Amino acid sequence: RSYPAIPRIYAETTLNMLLKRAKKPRVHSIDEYLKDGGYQALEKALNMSPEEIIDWVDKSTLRGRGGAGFPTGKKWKFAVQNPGPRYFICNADESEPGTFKDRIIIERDPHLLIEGIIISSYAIGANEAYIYIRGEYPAGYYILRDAIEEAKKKGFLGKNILGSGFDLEIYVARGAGAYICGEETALIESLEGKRGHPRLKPPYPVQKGLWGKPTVVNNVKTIANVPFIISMGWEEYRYIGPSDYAGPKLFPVSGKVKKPGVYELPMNTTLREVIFKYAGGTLGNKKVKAVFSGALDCFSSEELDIPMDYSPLGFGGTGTVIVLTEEDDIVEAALKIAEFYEHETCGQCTPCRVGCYEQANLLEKIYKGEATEQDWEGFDFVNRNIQPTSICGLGAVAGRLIRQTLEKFPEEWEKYR
Amino acid sequence: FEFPEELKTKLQEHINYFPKKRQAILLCLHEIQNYYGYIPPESLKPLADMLELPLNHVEGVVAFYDMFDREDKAKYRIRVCVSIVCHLMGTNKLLKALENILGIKPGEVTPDGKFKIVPVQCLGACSEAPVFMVNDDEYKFESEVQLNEILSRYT
Ligand SMILES: Cc1cc2c(cc1C)N(C[C@H](O)[C@H](O)[C@H](O)COP(=O)(O)O)c1[nH]c(=O)[nH]c(=O)c1N2
Ligand code: SF4
Ligand code: FES
Ligand SMILES: [Cl-]
Ligand code: NA
Ligand code: NA
Ligand code: NA
Ligand code: NA
Ligand code: NA
Ligand code: NA
Ligand code: NA
Repeated sequence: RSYPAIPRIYAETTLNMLLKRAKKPRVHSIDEYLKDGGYQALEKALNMSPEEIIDWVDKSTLRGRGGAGFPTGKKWKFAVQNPGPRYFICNADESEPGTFKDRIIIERDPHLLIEGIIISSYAIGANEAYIYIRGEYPAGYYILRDAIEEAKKKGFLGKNILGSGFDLEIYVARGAGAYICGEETALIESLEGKRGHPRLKPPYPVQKGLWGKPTVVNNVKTIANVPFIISMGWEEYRYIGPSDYAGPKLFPVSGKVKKPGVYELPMNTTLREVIFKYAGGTLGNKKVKAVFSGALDCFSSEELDIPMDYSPLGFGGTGTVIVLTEEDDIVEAALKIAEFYEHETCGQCTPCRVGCYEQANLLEKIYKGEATEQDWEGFDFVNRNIQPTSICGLGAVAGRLIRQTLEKFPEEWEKYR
Repeated sequence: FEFPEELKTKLQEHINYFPKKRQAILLCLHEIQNYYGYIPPESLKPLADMLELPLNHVEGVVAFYDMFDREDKAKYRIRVCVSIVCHLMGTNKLLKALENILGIKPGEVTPDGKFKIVPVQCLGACSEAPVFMVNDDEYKFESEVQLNEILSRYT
């Protein structure tokens, strides 16, 4: 089974859950998965009612790992309050800069994800599920297709799964270059065969989603926790890590570290610990200047002793860690972030459409040293006015990281003025 | 304009795969670009007919999704990440090596129609920065000598 070439992303875990198999950079097929007790959580789940499973996932305190942190139990509970048919969607779009964690589960332990999808689908009474995977992950696509056929052959998919009376097919859909299709509504829109334009909310997918029907969208990693919850029980699971943010967390670490990769750690871990204790410290042992929290936030070196939780003074985001050291030009880096939002705005809202473009266009002039005073004053203004009238999260955050760089590194920006 | 049967078979299978046929629009477009080296403009009308969609819907879709290219035919698309992490770790060195070897910059196609360099946003391999793809295959760039070996695999 020859698949496209993939780089071997380093992975390390102190919990040995989501990365139990995926810490090794190869495809774990069904026989090997079955040898680790794979699909036994599914068998257990099918002897429970859907309601019991919803309850177990609720009492586990599992929160969505896609960014928003929404409690998975309550989300499932909302969808089942509305009449069927109902749809389950696995969000595998992972297009945010610095994020490369979902792919390793997909490419190395697909059966973990599939098992999660089946349990989750049965829990909300969904007879059709979808994996929406970005088009720049072709190997993941092909690996998932083959894994699905394997599971089908073993009787874990199809009609009347293991005499349970439950029917499920999992369809795999591919993106074609659009960060915005990771937003749940725009994903459904793409799944319906249209442009990836986010829908006004409310209504939310759990009420009106795919074909206007109750739809649950969950992140790959959220789903991958479900087998563990069924297997261990809610009471044991909730005691993993800190109580406010329970469960294993995956931290993608990149940039100027000695050991860039995916790290499975508890959320009570510190930013300093991620970089130095796990990621092996900085390259050349240069001083850390800044940490870009993907394309969302910018933390300085005076802020490394903060937990990696969704606490007030926590790192938050999706725990994405891009390290910049002392020689790295952060206005050059800020430009790169600007350029991302420019290429990814869907264009529906005027301040986002125009603001994402102008932020990048003007910052390039500042970087190249050809900006006028009016270009500078205008960059500032554009940066604080991407948000208004916006109907999705991208517009609300397109200027956040850059604004923090202006506030936290004023001396470096003065150099360009 | 009519597709070859070979291609039409694959397109039909994607269309039969989903419960509704219009959900196969992206899989169909991928298949067309794979087969021709680009999306021919004249392909969209007959695709729209198979999907039971209006043409202008398909035009809007092709326009929206950046993987698809209607301008330039290329056997091998070298997608080079230009986002923040790869920038830090040496996108500019990769592009220079590509220029030294192939004689082309981002957005250009070699005169033989063999390779096109395509600048892309983060490819979700940031730990192995700087990252590039050659069609479906994906790699970290280490050096010009190493890149030259990899490119020699595509004939
Ligand atoms: C612009 C943008 C982009 C993304 C998102 C949001 C926005 C505004 N979301 C979040 C997504 O809409 C949704 O919250 C989650 O997928 C729900 O799953 P969980 O409850 O976290 O499991 C998101 N989620 C995800 O699973 N993968 C992704 O790549 C993205 N990308
Ligand atoms: S805020 Fe931006 S990305 Fe979001 S829907 Fe509006 S225009 Fe599109
Ligand atoms: S920034 Fe290049 S792969 Fe992520
Ligand atoms: Cl959201
Ligand atoms: Na592999
Ligand atoms: Na195996
Ligand atoms: Na084993
Ligand atoms: Na991988
Ligand atoms: Na996408
Ligand atoms: Na795009
Ligand atoms: Na990729």
